[PDB]
Amino acid sequence: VFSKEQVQDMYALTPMQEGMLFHALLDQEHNSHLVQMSISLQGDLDVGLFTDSLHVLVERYDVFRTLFLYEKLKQPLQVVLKQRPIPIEFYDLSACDESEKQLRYTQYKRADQERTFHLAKDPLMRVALFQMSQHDYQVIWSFHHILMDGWCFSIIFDDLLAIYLSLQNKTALSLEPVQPYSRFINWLEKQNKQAALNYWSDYLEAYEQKTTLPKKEAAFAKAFQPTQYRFSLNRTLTKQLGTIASQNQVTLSTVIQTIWGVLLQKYNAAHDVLFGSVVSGRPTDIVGIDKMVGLFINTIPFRVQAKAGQTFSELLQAVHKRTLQSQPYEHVPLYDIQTQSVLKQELIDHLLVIENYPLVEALQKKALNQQIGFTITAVEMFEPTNYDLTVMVMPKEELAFRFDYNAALFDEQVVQKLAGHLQQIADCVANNSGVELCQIPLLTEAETSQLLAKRTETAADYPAATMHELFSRQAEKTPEQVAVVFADQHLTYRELDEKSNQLARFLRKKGIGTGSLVGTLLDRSLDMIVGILGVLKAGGAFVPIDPELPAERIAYMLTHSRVPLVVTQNHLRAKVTTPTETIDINTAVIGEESRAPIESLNQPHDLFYIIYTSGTTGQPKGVMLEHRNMANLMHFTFDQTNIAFHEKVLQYTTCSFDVCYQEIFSTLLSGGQLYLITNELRRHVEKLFAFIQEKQISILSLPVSFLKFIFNEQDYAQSFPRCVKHIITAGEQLVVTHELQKYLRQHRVFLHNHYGPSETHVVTTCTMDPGQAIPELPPIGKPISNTGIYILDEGLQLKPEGIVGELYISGANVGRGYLHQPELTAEKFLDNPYQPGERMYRTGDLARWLPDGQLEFLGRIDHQVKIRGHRIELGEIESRLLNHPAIKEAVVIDRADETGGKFLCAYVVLQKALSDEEMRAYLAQALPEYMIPSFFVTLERIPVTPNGKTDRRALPKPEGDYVAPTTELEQKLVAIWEQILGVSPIGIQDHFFTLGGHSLKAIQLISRIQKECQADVPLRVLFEQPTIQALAAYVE
Amino acid sequence: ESILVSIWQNVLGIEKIGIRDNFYSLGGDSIQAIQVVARLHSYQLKLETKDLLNYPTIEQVALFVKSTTRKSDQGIIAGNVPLTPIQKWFFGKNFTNTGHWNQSSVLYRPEGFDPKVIQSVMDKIIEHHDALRMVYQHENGNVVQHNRGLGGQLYDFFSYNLTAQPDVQQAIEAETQRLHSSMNLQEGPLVKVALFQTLHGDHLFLAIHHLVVDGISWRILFEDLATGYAQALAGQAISLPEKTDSFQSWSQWLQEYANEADLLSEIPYWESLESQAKNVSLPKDYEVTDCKQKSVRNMRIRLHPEETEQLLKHANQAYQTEINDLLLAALGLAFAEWSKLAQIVIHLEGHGREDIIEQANVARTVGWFTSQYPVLLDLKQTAPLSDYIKLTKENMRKIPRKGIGYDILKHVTLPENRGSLSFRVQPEVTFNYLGQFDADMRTELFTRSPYSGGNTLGADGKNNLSPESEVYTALNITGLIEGGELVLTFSYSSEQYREESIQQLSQSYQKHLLAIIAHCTEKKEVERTPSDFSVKGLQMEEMDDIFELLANRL
Ligand SMILES: *P(=O)(O)OCC(C)(C)[C@@H](O)C(=O)NCCNC(=O)Cc1ccc(C2=C3CC[C@@H](OC(=O)NCCNC(=O)CCNC(=O)[C@H](O)C(C)(C)COP(*)(=O)O)CCC[C@H]3C(C)=NN2)cc1
Ligand SMILES: Nc1ncnc2c1ncn2[C@@H]1O[C@H](COP(=O)(O)OC(=O)[C@@H]2CCCN2)[C@@H](O)[C@H]1O
Repeated sequence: VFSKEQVQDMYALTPMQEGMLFHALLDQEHNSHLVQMSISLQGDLDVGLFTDSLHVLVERYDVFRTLFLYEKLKQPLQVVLKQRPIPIEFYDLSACDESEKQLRYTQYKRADQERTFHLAKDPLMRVALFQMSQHDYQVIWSFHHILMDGWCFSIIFDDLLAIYLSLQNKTALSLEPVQPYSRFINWLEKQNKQAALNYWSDYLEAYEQKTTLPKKEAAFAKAFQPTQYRFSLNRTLTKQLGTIASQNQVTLSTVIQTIWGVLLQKYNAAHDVLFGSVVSGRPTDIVGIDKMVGLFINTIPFRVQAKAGQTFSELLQAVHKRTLQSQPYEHVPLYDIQTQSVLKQELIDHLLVIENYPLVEALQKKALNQQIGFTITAVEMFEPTNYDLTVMVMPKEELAFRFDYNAALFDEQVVQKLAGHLQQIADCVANNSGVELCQIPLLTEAETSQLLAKRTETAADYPAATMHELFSRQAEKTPEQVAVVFADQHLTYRELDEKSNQLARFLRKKGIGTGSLVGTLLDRSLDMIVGILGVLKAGGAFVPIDPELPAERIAYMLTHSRVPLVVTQNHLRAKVTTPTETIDINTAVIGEESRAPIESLNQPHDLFYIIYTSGTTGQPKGVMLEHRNMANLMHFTFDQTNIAFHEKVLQYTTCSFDVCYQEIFSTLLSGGQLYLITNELRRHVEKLFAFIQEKQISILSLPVSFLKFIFNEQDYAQSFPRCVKHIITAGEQLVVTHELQKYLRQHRVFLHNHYGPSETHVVTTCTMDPGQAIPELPPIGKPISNTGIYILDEGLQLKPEGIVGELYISGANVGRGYLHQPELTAEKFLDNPYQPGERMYRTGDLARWLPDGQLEFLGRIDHQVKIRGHRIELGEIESRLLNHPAIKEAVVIDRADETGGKFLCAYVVLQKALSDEEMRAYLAQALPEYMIPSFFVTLERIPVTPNGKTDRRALPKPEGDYVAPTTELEQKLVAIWEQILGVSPIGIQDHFFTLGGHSLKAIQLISRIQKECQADVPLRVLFEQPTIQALAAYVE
Repeated sequence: ESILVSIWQNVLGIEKIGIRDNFYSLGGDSIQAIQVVARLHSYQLKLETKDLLNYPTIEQVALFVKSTTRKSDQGIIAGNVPLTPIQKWFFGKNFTNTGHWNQSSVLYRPEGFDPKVIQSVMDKIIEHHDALRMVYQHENGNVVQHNRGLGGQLYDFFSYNLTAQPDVQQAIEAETQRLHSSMNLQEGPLVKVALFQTLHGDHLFLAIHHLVVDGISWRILFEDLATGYAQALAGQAISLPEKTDSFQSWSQWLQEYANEADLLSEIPYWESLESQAKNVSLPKDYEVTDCKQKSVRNMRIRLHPEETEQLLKHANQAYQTEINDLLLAALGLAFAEWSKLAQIVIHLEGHGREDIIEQANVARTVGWFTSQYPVLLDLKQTAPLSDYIKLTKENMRKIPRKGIGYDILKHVTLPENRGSLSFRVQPEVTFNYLGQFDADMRTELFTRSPYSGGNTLGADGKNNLSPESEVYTALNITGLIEGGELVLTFSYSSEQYREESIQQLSQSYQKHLLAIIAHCTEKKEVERTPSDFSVKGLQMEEMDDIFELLANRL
């Protein structure tokens, strides 16, 4: 029975005892945070004197008699009992046979790994002796970590063997006085806490984007299966890393940590990467701390940050300085440091541990120092761990590595490749200390040749015939067929060819030729196609101009291109205010020109098409397509796609962006029937699908925004065209709304997603959806014939599959450059470092190879949103918004506030009423709080750039978070929050950690609730439903 | 230094470490540094790894290798010495004849003392401790202390033979009464010495001005004089223990500490004290504003040796108290019965030296270090004595630095720095408990003169203040043990109280002290109190709730 006399002392917990108390209270339903040694001893061992020496050892150390009391107290306490014998069991297995002995042993050892400790009621150490044979023993010795750092076992076992020798040889204990752990508790209370929290808030000052490693799936359930992978570097690589360290004036630990940092940077596409470091938080100021038994090991955030031009040497010195600066403050609890970060709970998500001196080998050699009757013959260690990955590094003669990972979250191939990447970085650094960080490759030859073969697997032979030669050679195949149709008039291929010959004869008489760009300002009436083909047949490049564009742009294009001639309709001539000849395409002299074929008086490689893109310059830049770029497209589109000869296709787009003419050429060069969209039907969608039905139209070209929105409008839903068979789209990250998903099934319409910047060619990847399944955010697909896609880093280094990097395009669909402003071309086009001689072009877009070999889009590199520390697919938010039957049309944008802080706002068009909290709840039903927009705006229609892409300029500025009203039904329920958090009178809706709570204060909250309300609310419930609303299930 | 050139090699395992090879380049490490520091600690040198790692070259880290122990000046210090709080209190009290406020004792030796031998001792013993040479400049409308470089006028010495008068005690009394008057505080020997020859042997007089001496300092001085005299009688060269931080350096670091953030942290405690004490007032038999020491009379109460040995050896265990906690609880009960006030404030003389300045060592310093702090006693809930004793223990444990702070705030902190503290509370009653008399009988080579007269160290000294001095405390209560009996002396101002009322208060004290001794011996359980458990801010309700929760969990 208890009596007060049995308590020796009480203390508050140290920071890391508080951390492992948190663990033990969290994981209770399957808890185990339990070191297990197995030590095998051969020789003669008196199990009596080993029992007695264990009991003396437990008397000697107060931490072996500590029990932790948290139930109803204001504060967790250590309680040190005066006497507390531990369970010691002796099993004489020596009568059993080997196959029985080793089974009974392993069954015990496995069950002992399962047998949890009660931090209060049960002694926190266990020993078992097994006598396997007349001179063979195994010790299983398991203890909660909260007691001590596992490495302390070297001291504890030296003490144990000293006690055993003193007993068996009847001699007094020479053991030096135990360094009391209350010295550390007192020193922790004497220290200036706030100066340390200020250091840690400075250390994390600019930390923007959370680090990651490629997780297999969202953690839908806490399934865990501890799995390992291990590998080691060669002798020479290890010694050369050691030389690098000895010469950059750092420890090899700093080299290992910098190499890990560089790996994390390459995997994260970021220059600032933070990971957890496990540090021996033993301050050198404490007397005798080097032999003090207790829990000191602390997890601290370790941060490696690269400048854009920094060398690895210069990052080594930076990391050295940072680690030296951190050492004064590494006793701070990580649960406090987390509050000094915008990431809060998610700051650290994996650990790198360097084991300069393990417990094994050390314990496996010290025992040779004594004349006792036994020798340590084998040794083992087990330790559960919470993190999904831990990296252990052991700088032996070969630098050995081990990954302890949850196989529920990381694939074996992911860890295998990560190990190969670590080897490659290590070798690169070892050979040349001074390599640029962006110039270290991750990839071995097996990765490299595969990624380059992903180019050549697109290889093809094509005749490279001129685009108007390919037309001519097709038009003779069906001269009687109607090629182009307008409101009522039409042209056959014969009529097109004749009229184009006439115009080409006129132009050539007018001096048009290989050097010559011909303007067209034609009203998308029939003559526009004749204009194109006649200008090309005249051997010159057509420059399409929009009647609706500003006169400022119509002037800028004409004055910047140095176009000698423009062709227009009569009524549009007045737009051409420049001093340049302006020919009516109806001119009778051209009607009188000779209709027979003109000659292909041009080379296979000349320019033929200039269009001007928007961008970051206020000046649009004229981009130009060589004949080879489009010729490469047309043959691939025939060979491997589902355009067909007999199909009927609208030229819908606004006659000035790369896709629009690519519909024309694909339609013409396959004998189909083009219909010229009346520019009023470009807006009245009510008429578009009607015209599609009436003309049985079958191929459509539609911007991505059109698919995000127009098929979602409930009024339009029933007017969807039944004759359609293919819809082709390009422009933006595609969102296939659930309505559009359904309006694909009903008619099995093939939707095609095409990636393409203008400078490469109208498309360079395709994905085609038949309607087996359609994800909401489809990929951009596979590289077209004679193209490579290279996901590079900034040093043009290939980067591993599945990882975000710059999307470079190569092959015949690469243009000559920028027409004028030519100096920008050298910034955007270059030679392919991996296929020298082929041109290369950079899109400012990040992409990722999927495991199936599809290409996956990650938006522009200029606009990485990363709000509240977390990257946020605006496509996911736009998906959840657009799926709501209340929402017609959602655009989600990162804004900058009037302080320069980025924040999310959703611009939303509402079919039927709802209000800010209603959609905020709708998002919270499916989307994390970091990716719910802080403001919402209602508009009549999202503005669209004439090409259909949404206009980030044309949206109104926000005006005027977690805040919610006061609502308390029972302040008796809230006053615990009031007293623990201290912030204010509280609202019922408010969120514990958002209000500045943290793990340990949750323990205080539970112990208060389970005193003042006498309910044992699990520590998990405060995380599932971290608000005062959650109580209802416990009181109704 | 070559010591560290070695200690690296015998840790890192790399030979021929140079004067500026690099700890890391040699292969140092985050841990191996701890080993190097521990190995250097065997040479009594301290080095933070925070410097070994940060200045990773021997030539550069030599700038931070320090001795583990200082060796404070064994020579001479001189010049201005800032007034300590007790000294500023003294000059603020403005006594009539401040030159008559002293401490003294009279030694004896069975075969006497050779005058030249004891004078030769007093030469060196007054050289060694510097504060005893100080003088107090009665100028510039204020006082400033000065300490004197060696010369003449260290101490004043007188010699007498009393054998001509059979009443030797009266002759030595009347002659020693002179010297107490003769402290030329402006410039003169603040140590007075006399020798009185007699048929029974030689009587040796020492007297010192209180501004430069203390009880603990009188122990120090007697053990120093005992070794000095043993050395002189043995004929060896006289030399003395190594000097600790000499009093000038103490005053200096004290004024440096007197403004630090540590002491200022106490301010809300001493505010809670003064704000709660405001209305205390011990009632008076006669209303008078001041009295003179000649009006003071003293009376004594005694405990028998059995009760004394119970009080010392056993009562402490019932509550893990110390002796002061029981004596003060008995005093509380006595005032609860006698004064019938709800509260009283009792002043206590702590010895100071309270490890305040972390670098300081004053274990051998001679000076007036006494720190005076008030304590408020609750007198209401006296009925459950089992809990009045605990309330008194924990009140004594709530004093933040054993009271050294309050005098510094009162006299030496910068006056804008010290907050709302009024310092208006005045010592109507003061309580002290001395240890054994063995602070005087600390060596056998000489003994206290049987003719001690009024010339004792403590409150039973009679000559050591001028009869014309003010009464600074109305009730002065001091404990001592002699011959195994506790004695409490009540000294009081006649013309503020009459004899019967102090007889009453002293009998109420003896009654309740006996009651507490008994209660603490009859109780067989150790009922520990929240201060025993090394948890900051623990309270009775929480401690007993924790203990209830242990019973519900074991
Ligand atoms: P709430 O919102 O409040 O949030 C707070 C949280 C985060 C929830 C908090 O409660 C929390 O969960 N705590 C932090 C995260 N939890 C953990 O699980 C932390 C943790 C992980 C792993 C372990 C154990 C390890 C790792 C230690 C291994 O390394 C090692 O050798 N021991 C410590 C390091 N020092 C040494 O002993 C020797 C190695 N070298 C060193 O000296 C240092 O490592 C340097 C200085 C960093 C390198 O030296 P130099 O080259 O610079 C060994 C054992 C392996 C596991 C085991 C078995 N047990 N524990 C503990 C906690
Ligand atoms: N399907 C797509 N998915 C993702 N990004 C796309 C897609 N199509 C183009 N991009 C984007 O096109 C950008 C470059 O082409 P640019 O915007 O100058 O031209 C145009 O966009 C013209 C205008 C009419 C249609 N093409 C890329 O960075 C990529 O984000």
